[PDB]
Amino acid sequence: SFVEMVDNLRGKSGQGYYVEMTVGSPPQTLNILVDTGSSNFAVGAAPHPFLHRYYQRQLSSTYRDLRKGVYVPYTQGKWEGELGTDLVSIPHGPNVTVRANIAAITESDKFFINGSNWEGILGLAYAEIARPDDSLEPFFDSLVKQTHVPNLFSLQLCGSVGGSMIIGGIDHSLYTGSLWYTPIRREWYYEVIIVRVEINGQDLKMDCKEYNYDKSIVDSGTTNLRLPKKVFEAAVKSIKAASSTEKFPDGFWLGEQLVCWQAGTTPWNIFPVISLYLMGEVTNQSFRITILPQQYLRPVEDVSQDDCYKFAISQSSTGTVMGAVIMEGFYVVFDRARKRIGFAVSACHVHDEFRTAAVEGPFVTLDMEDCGYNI
Ligand SMILES: CC(=O)N[C@@H](Cc1cc(F)cc(F)c1)[C@H](O)CNC1(c2cccc(-n3cccn3)c2)CCCCC1
Repeated sequence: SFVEMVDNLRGKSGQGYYVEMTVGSPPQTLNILVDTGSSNFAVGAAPHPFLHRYYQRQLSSTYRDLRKGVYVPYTQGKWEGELGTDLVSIPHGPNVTVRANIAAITESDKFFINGSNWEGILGLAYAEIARPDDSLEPFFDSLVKQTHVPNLFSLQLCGSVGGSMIIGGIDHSLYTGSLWYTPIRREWYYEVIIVRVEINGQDLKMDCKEYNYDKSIVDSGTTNLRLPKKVFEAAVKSIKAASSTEKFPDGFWLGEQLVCWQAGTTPWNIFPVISLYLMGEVTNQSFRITILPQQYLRPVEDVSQDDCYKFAISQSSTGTVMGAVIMEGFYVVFDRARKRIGFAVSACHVHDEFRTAAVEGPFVTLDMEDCGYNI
Protein backbone atom coordinates (compact mmCIF):
# COMPACT_ATOMS: atom_id res chain seq x y z
CA SER A 1 0.00 0.00 0.00
CA PHE A 2 2.42 2.57 -1.38
CA VAL A 3 -0.05 5.41 -1.73
CA GLU A 4 0.33 6.24 1.96
CA MET A 5 3.92 7.08 1.13
CA VAL A 6 3.52 9.33 -1.86
CA ASP A 7 4.41 12.99 -0.98
CA ASN A 8 6.05 12.03 2.33
CA LEU A 9 8.97 14.32 1.60
CA ARG A 10 9.53 18.07 1.75
CA GLY A 11 12.56 20.43 1.71
CA LYS A 12 13.67 23.99 0.77
CA SER A 13 15.58 24.37 -2.50
CA GLY A 14 19.23 23.41 -1.93
CA GLN A 15 18.71 22.12 1.63
CA GLY A 16 17.85 18.46 0.83
CA TYR A 17 14.77 16.31 1.38
CA TYR A 18 13.20 15.08 4.60
CA VAL A 19 10.81 12.44 5.82
CA GLU A 20 8.90 12.52 9.16
CA MET A 21 10.14 9.93 11.65
CA THR A 22 9.48 8.97 15.28
CA VAL A 23 11.91 7.89 17.92
CA GLY A 24 11.48 6.35 21.39
CA SER A 25 8.57 5.57 23.73
CA PRO A 26 6.48 7.73 23.82
CA PRO A 27 7.11 8.50 20.09
CA GLN A 28 9.16 11.64 19.41
CA THR A 29 8.65 13.36 16.03
CA LEU A 30 11.57 14.64 13.94
CA ASN A 31 12.22 15.63 10.35
CA ILE A 32 15.01 13.39 9.05
CA LEU A 33 17.05 14.20 5.95
CA VAL A 34 17.18 11.48 3.41
CA ASP A 35 20.69 10.62 2.39
CA THR A 36 21.86 7.97 -0.10
CA GLY A 37 25.27 9.51 0.21
CA SER A 38 26.12 8.15 3.73
CA SER A 39 25.25 5.29 6.09
CA ASN A 40 24.50 6.75 9.48
CA PHE A 41 21.28 7.54 11.26
CA ALA A 42 21.83 10.68 13.36
CA VAL A 43 19.46 13.08 15.14
CA GLY A 44 20.11 16.22 17.18
CA ALA A 45 19.94 15.41 20.90
CA ALA A 46 20.82 18.82 22.40
CA PRO A 47 19.84 22.53 21.98
CA HIS A 48 21.10 24.41 18.96
CA PRO A 49 20.21 27.83 17.52
CA PHE A 50 19.08 26.24 14.24
CA LEU A 51 17.24 23.28 15.89
CA HIS A 52 13.55 23.93 16.53
CA ARG A 53 13.19 20.71 18.60
CA TYR A 54 15.34 17.69 19.43
CA TYR A 55 15.65 14.22 20.93
CA GLN A 56 15.64 13.75 24.68
CA ARG A 57 16.82 10.27 25.48
CA GLN A 58 15.89 10.69 29.11
CA LEU A 59 12.09 10.67 28.21
CA SER A 60 12.29 7.46 26.15
CA SER A 61 11.49 4.27 28.06
CA THR A 62 13.16 2.31 25.19
CA TYR A 63 16.52 4.11 24.84
CA ARG A 64 19.53 1.79 25.40
CA ASP A 65 23.10 3.10 25.68
CA LEU A 66 26.05 1.71 23.74
CA ARG A 67 28.58 3.97 25.48
CA LYS A 68 30.52 4.92 22.38
CA GLY A 69 31.04 8.33 20.89
CA VAL A 70 30.99 8.88 17.11
CA TYR A 71 32.14 11.46 14.59
CA VAL A 72 31.04 11.99 10.97
CA PRO A 73 32.42 14.55 8.48
CA TYR A 74 30.48 15.40 5.35
CA THR A 75 31.57 17.48 2.39
CA GLN A 76 31.37 20.67 4.55
CA GLY A 77 29.45 20.19 7.82
CA LYS A 78 30.23 17.61 10.50
CA TRP A 79 28.86 16.35 13.86
CA GLU A 80 29.79 14.30 16.89
CA GLY A 81 27.65 12.56 19.41
CA GLU A 82 26.71 9.41 21.34
CA LEU A 83 25.56 6.04 20.11
CA GLY A 84 22.44 4.47 21.53
CA THR A 85 19.66 2.27 20.17
CA ASP A 86 15.90 2.86 20.26
CA LEU A 87 12.57 2.21 18.51
CA VAL A 88 11.92 4.12 15.30
CA SER A 89 8.98 4.64 12.92
CA ILE A 90 7.96 6.38 9.72
CA PRO A 91 4.38 7.66 9.99
CA HIS A 92 4.07 8.07 6.21
CA GLY A 93 5.79 4.77 5.36
CA PRO A 94 5.52 1.08 6.05
CA ASN A 95 3.65 0.06 9.15
CA VAL A 96 6.49 -1.20 11.36
CA THR A 97 8.61 -0.33 14.35
CA VAL A 98 12.29 -1.16 14.46
CA ARG A 99 15.12 -1.06 16.96
CA ALA A 100 17.88 0.84 15.21
CA ASN A 101 21.24 2.45 15.89
CA ILE A 102 21.01 6.23 16.53
CA ALA A 103 23.76 8.79 16.86
CA ALA A 104 22.59 11.34 19.34
CA ILE A 105 24.20 14.56 18.10
CA THR A 106 25.78 16.56 21.02
CA GLU A 107 27.86 19.16 19.11
CA SER A 108 28.00 20.04 15.47
CA ASP A 109 29.52 22.44 12.96
CA LYS A 110 27.95 23.81 9.75
CA PHE A 111 25.48 20.86 9.75
CA PHE A 112 22.11 22.15 10.73
CA ILE A 113 20.92 24.91 8.44
CA ASN A 114 19.00 28.03 9.48
CA GLY A 115 15.26 27.61 8.83
CA SER A 116 16.22 24.11 7.78
CA ASN A 117 13.21 22.37 9.14
CA TRP A 118 15.13 19.08 9.51
CA GLU A 119 16.61 17.86 12.76
CA GLY A 120 18.58 14.73 11.77
CA ILE A 121 19.84 12.60 8.86
CA LEU A 122 19.08 9.14 7.47
CA GLY A 123 22.02 7.59 5.70
CA LEU A 124 20.70 4.97 3.32
CA ALA A 125 24.01 3.77 1.89
CA TYR A 126 25.79 0.60 2.94
CA ALA A 127 27.44 -0.68 6.10
CA GLU A 128 30.83 -0.67 4.52
CA ILE A 129 30.95 3.10 4.96
CA ALA A 130 29.27 3.29 8.36
CA ARG A 131 31.00 5.25 11.16
CA PRO A 132 32.88 4.51 13.35
CA ASP A 133 33.23 1.04 11.74
CA ASP A 134 31.11 -1.26 9.54
CA SER A 135 29.64 -3.23 12.47
CA LEU A 136 27.19 -0.39 12.97
CA GLU A 137 24.20 -1.75 10.97
CA PRO A 138 22.68 1.25 9.08
CA PHE A 139 19.05 2.03 9.64
CA PHE A 140 17.75 0.38 6.46
CA ASP A 141 19.55 -2.94 7.02
CA SER A 142 17.87 -3.18 10.42
CA LEU A 143 14.51 -2.59 8.87
CA VAL A 144 15.01 -5.37 6.29
CA LYS A 145 16.32 -7.74 9.00
CA GLN A 146 13.55 -7.18 11.53
CA THR A 147 10.53 -7.11 9.21
CA HIS A 148 9.17 -8.34 5.92
CA VAL A 149 9.81 -5.06 4.18
CA PRO A 150 11.45 -5.99 0.82
CA ASN A 151 15.12 -4.85 0.46
CA LEU A 152 14.34 -2.10 -2.05
CA PHE A 153 13.45 1.61 -2.01
CA SER A 154 12.68 4.43 -4.41
CA LEU A 155 12.89 8.15 -4.48
CA GLN A 156 10.90 10.51 -6.63
CA LEU A 157 12.26 13.96 -6.00
CA CYS A 158 10.48 16.90 -7.55
CA GLY A 159 11.06 20.65 -8.40
CA SER A 160 9.22 24.75 -1.42
CA VAL A 161 9.90 21.27 -3.00
CA GLY A 162 8.48 17.75 -2.30
CA GLY A 163 8.68 14.13 -3.39
CA SER A 164 8.24 10.58 -2.28
CA MET A 165 10.19 7.77 -0.74
CA ILE A 166 8.61 4.43 -1.43
CA ILE A 167 9.99 1.98 1.10
CA GLY A 168 10.06 -1.64 0.03
CA GLY A 169 8.61 -1.44 -3.50
CA ILE A 170 7.97 0.53 -6.69
CA ASP A 171 4.93 2.68 -7.26
CA HIS A 172 3.87 2.54 -10.85
CA SER A 173 1.85 5.68 -10.51
CA LEU A 174 5.05 7.68 -10.18
CA TYR A 175 6.86 7.18 -13.50
CA THR A 176 6.32 6.73 -17.20
CA GLY A 177 8.06 4.69 -19.93
CA SER A 178 10.48 1.93 -18.99
CA LEU A 179 12.69 1.43 -15.95
CA TRP A 180 16.31 1.07 -16.98
CA TYR A 181 18.77 -0.52 -14.55
CA THR A 182 22.43 -0.02 -14.09
CA PRO A 183 24.45 -2.35 -11.85
CA ILE A 184 25.65 -1.22 -8.43
CA ARG A 185 29.36 -1.68 -8.96
CA ARG A 186 30.12 -2.26 -5.27
CA GLU A 187 27.91 -2.05 -2.16
CA TRP A 188 29.46 0.90 -0.28
CA TYR A 189 28.15 4.17 -1.73
CA TYR A 190 25.52 3.57 -4.38
CA GLU A 191 28.32 3.25 -6.93
CA VAL A 192 27.69 3.12 -10.70
CA ILE A 193 29.63 3.31 -14.01
CA ILE A 194 29.21 6.14 -16.53
CA VAL A 195 30.30 4.95 -19.95
CA ARG A 196 29.76 7.83 -22.41
CA VAL A 197 28.88 11.59 -22.01
CA GLU A 198 27.24 13.73 -24.70
CA ILE A 199 26.45 17.44 -24.61
CA ASN A 200 23.92 18.30 -27.27
CA GLY A 201 24.67 14.99 -28.91
CA GLN A 202 28.42 15.57 -29.06
CA ASP A 203 30.62 13.05 -27.26
CA LEU A 204 33.18 14.60 -24.94
CA LYS A 205 35.45 11.90 -26.29
CA MET A 206 37.39 11.36 -23.09
CA ASP A 207 38.67 7.97 -21.92
CA CYS A 208 35.55 6.79 -20.00
CA LYS A 209 37.83 6.32 -17.00
CA GLU A 210 37.65 10.06 -16.48
CA TYR A 211 33.90 9.82 -15.92
CA ASN A 212 34.30 7.51 -12.92
CA TYR A 213 37.53 8.84 -11.26
CA ASP A 214 37.60 7.91 -8.49
CA LYS A 215 33.95 6.80 -8.35
CA SER A 216 30.50 7.65 -9.59
CA ILE A 217 27.61 7.60 -7.13
CA VAL A 218 23.93 8.40 -6.75
CA ASP A 219 23.60 10.77 -3.85
CA SER A 220 20.41 12.44 -2.65
CA GLY A 221 22.49 14.19 0.01
CA THR A 222 24.25 16.39 -2.55
CA THR A 223 22.41 19.07 -4.43
CA ASN A 224 24.62 19.43 -7.50
CA LEU A 225 25.93 17.39 -10.36
CA ARG A 226 29.57 17.21 -9.43
CA LEU A 227 32.22 16.15 -11.91
CA PRO A 228 35.92 15.21 -11.74
CA LYS A 229 38.28 18.11 -12.57
CA LYS A 230 38.91 17.12 -16.20
CA VAL A 231 35.34 16.25 -16.96
CA PHE A 232 34.07 19.41 -15.27
CA GLU A 233 36.38 21.51 -17.49
CA ALA A 234 35.37 19.96 -20.79
CA ALA A 235 31.73 20.19 -19.77
CA VAL A 236 32.02 23.90 -18.93
CA LYS A 237 33.92 24.60 -22.14
CA SER A 238 31.18 22.99 -24.15
CA ILE A 239 28.40 24.84 -22.28
CA LYS A 240 30.27 28.15 -22.48
CA ALA A 241 30.31 27.70 -26.29
CA ALA A 242 26.66 26.56 -26.69
CA SER A 243 25.70 29.76 -24.91
CA SER A 244 28.33 32.30 -25.90
CA THR A 245 25.67 34.57 -27.41
CA GLU A 246 25.11 35.71 -23.82
CA LYS A 247 27.71 36.70 -21.22
CA PHE A 248 28.06 36.13 -17.51
CA PRO A 249 30.36 36.77 -14.55
CA ASP A 250 32.86 33.98 -13.68
CA GLY A 251 31.69 33.46 -10.13
CA PHE A 252 28.71 32.11 -12.05
CA TRP A 253 30.44 29.16 -13.71
CA LEU A 254 31.79 28.48 -10.24
CA GLY A 255 28.41 28.67 -8.50
CA GLU A 256 29.03 32.05 -6.86
CA GLN A 257 27.23 34.78 -8.78
CA LEU A 258 23.64 34.37 -9.89
CA VAL A 259 22.48 35.39 -13.34
CA CYS A 260 19.22 37.05 -14.15
CA TRP A 261 16.77 37.76 -16.99
CA GLN A 262 13.30 39.26 -16.75
CA ALA A 263 10.47 36.84 -15.69
CA GLY A 264 9.55 34.36 -18.49
CA THR A 265 12.41 35.69 -20.78
CA THR A 266 14.76 32.93 -19.55
CA PRO A 267 16.58 31.79 -22.69
CA TRP A 268 16.43 28.02 -22.21
CA ASN A 269 17.10 26.98 -25.79
CA ILE A 270 20.69 28.31 -25.56
CA PHE A 271 21.55 25.74 -22.91
CA PRO A 272 22.43 22.22 -24.05
CA VAL A 273 21.04 18.94 -22.75
CA ILE A 274 23.50 16.52 -21.10
CA SER A 275 23.24 12.77 -21.67
CA LEU A 276 24.99 10.45 -19.27
CA TYR A 277 25.16 6.87 -20.53
CA LEU A 278 25.16 4.23 -17.69
CA MET A 279 26.32 0.64 -17.91
CA GLY A 280 23.48 -1.74 -18.66
CA GLU A 281 22.24 -5.05 -17.36
CA VAL A 282 23.25 -6.97 -20.49
CA THR A 283 26.69 -7.45 -21.98
CA ASN A 284 27.80 -4.52 -24.22
CA GLN A 285 24.54 -2.70 -23.49
CA SER A 286 23.99 0.78 -22.04
CA PHE A 287 21.31 3.33 -21.61
CA ARG A 288 21.14 7.09 -21.32
CA ILE A 289 19.55 9.68 -19.11
CA THR A 290 19.31 13.15 -20.56
CA ILE A 291 19.35 16.22 -18.29
CA LEU A 292 17.60 19.47 -19.08
CA PRO A 293 19.01 23.00 -18.35
CA GLN A 294 16.04 23.30 -16.08
CA GLN A 295 17.81 20.96 -13.73
CA TYR A 296 21.36 22.14 -13.78
CA LEU A 297 20.29 25.75 -13.28
CA ARG A 298 18.63 25.86 -9.92
CA PRO A 299 16.40 28.82 -9.23
CA VAL A 300 17.14 31.32 -6.39
CA GLU A 301 14.53 33.82 -5.02
CA ASP A 302 15.34 37.62 -5.21
CA VAL A 303 16.37 39.85 -3.32
CA SER A 304 13.00 40.85 -7.38
CA GLN A 305 11.05 41.01 -10.71
CA ASP A 306 13.74 38.87 -12.37
CA ASP A 307 14.02 35.04 -12.33
CA CYS A 308 17.51 34.21 -10.98
CA TYR A 309 19.60 30.97 -11.04
CA LYS A 310 22.72 29.24 -9.70
CA PHE A 311 24.78 26.92 -11.92
CA ALA A 312 24.40 23.48 -10.36
CA ILE A 313 27.30 21.64 -11.87
CA SER A 314 30.36 22.04 -9.66
CA GLN A 315 33.86 20.52 -9.51
CA SER A 316 34.57 17.37 -7.51
CA SER A 317 37.65 15.44 -6.67
CA THR A 318 36.01 12.46 -5.17
CA GLY A 319 34.39 11.35 -8.46
CA THR A 320 31.01 12.05 -10.04
CA VAL A 321 28.09 12.77 -7.79
CA MET A 322 24.69 12.53 -9.33
CA GLY A 323 23.10 14.89 -6.82
CA ALA A 324 19.47 15.93 -6.47
CA VAL A 325 19.84 17.96 -9.58
CA ILE A 326 20.24 14.88 -11.68
CA MET A 327 17.70 12.93 -9.66
CA GLU A 328 14.83 15.45 -10.07
CA GLY A 329 14.05 14.38 -13.65
CA PHE A 330 13.60 10.74 -12.66
CA TYR A 331 12.02 8.00 -10.55
CA VAL A 332 15.07 6.26 -9.03
CA VAL A 333 14.89 2.66 -7.83
CA PHE A 334 17.43 1.48 -5.34
CA ASP A 335 17.21 -2.31 -6.00
CA ARG A 336 19.39 -3.42 -3.14
CA ALA A 337 18.05 -6.93 -3.58
CA ARG A 338 19.51 -7.16 -7.08
CA LYS A 339 22.53 -4.91 -6.77
CA ARG A 340 21.10 -2.38 -9.29
CA ILE A 341 19.74 1.17 -9.55
CA GLY A 342 16.83 1.74 -11.94
CA PHE A 343 15.98 5.07 -13.66
CA ALA A 344 12.68 6.03 -15.26
CA VAL A 345 11.21 9.43 -16.29
CA SER A 346 9.56 10.98 -13.23
CA ALA A 347 5.78 11.69 -13.12
CA CYS A 348 6.76 15.17 -11.84
CA HIS A 349 9.15 15.95 -14.75
CA VAL A 350 9.57 19.64 -15.64
CA HIS A 351 8.42 20.51 -19.14
CA ASP A 352 10.26 22.64 -21.69
CA GLU A 353 8.03 23.23 -24.77
CA PHE A 354 10.56 21.76 -27.24
CA ARG A 355 12.86 19.30 -25.43
CA THR A 356 12.33 16.67 -22.75
CA ALA A 357 14.43 14.73 -20.19
CA ALA A 358 14.52 11.05 -21.16
CA VAL A 359 15.54 7.63 -20.07
CA GLU A 360 16.49 6.01 -23.34
CA GLY A 361 17.80 2.63 -24.46
CA PRO A 362 19.36 0.43 -25.55
CA PHE A 363 22.78 1.48 -26.79
CA VAL A 364 25.79 -0.55 -27.76
CA THR A 365 29.10 0.36 -26.15
CA LEU A 366 32.20 -1.79 -26.02
CA ASP A 367 34.76 -2.54 -23.29
CA MET A 368 32.48 -1.01 -20.68
CA GLU A 369 34.42 -2.20 -17.59
CA ASP A 370 37.48 -0.55 -19.02
CA CYS A 371 35.43 2.41 -17.74
CA GLY A 372 35.64 1.58 -14.00
CA TYR A 373 38.51 3.11 -12.01
CA ASN A 374 41.00 0.99 -10.01
CA ILE A 375 43.38 2.37 -7.33
C1 LIG B 1 26.42 18.29 0.85
C2 LIG B 1 26.75 17.12 1.73
O1 LIG B 1 27.82 17.10 2.34
N1 LIG B 1 25.85 16.12 1.76
C3 LIG B 1 25.96 14.92 2.58
C4 LIG B 1 24.70 14.85 3.45
C5 LIG B 1 24.51 16.24 4.07
C6 LIG B 1 23.46 17.06 3.66
C7 LIG B 1 23.33 18.33 4.22
F1 LIG B 1 22.33 19.13 3.85
C8 LIG B 1 24.22 18.82 5.17
C9 LIG B 1 25.24 18.00 5.56
F2 LIG B 1 26.07 18.48 6.45
C10 LIG B 1 25.41 16.73 5.03
C11 LIG B 1 26.25 13.65 1.75
O2 LIG B 1 26.30 12.46 2.56
C12 LIG B 1 27.59 13.74 1.04
N2 LIG B 1 27.93 12.53 0.28
C13 LIG B 1 29.32 12.28 -0.20
C14 LIG B 1 30.16 12.29 1.09
C15 LIG B 1 30.99 13.36 1.44
C16 LIG B 1 31.65 13.33 2.68
C17 LIG B 1 31.52 12.25 3.56
C18 LIG B 1 30.71 11.16 3.25
N3 LIG B 1 30.50 10.13 4.08
C19 LIG B 1 30.05 10.31 5.32
C20 LIG B 1 29.88 9.03 5.80
C21 LIG B 1 30.21 8.12 4.80
N4 LIG B 1 30.59 8.80 3.69
C22 LIG B 1 30.03 11.23 2.02
C23 LIG B 1 29.38 10.91 -0.84
C24 LIG B 1 30.75 10.66 -1.44
C25 LIG B 1 31.02 11.68 -2.53
C26 LIG B 1 31.00 13.08 -1.97
C27 LIG B 1 29.69 13.35 -1.26
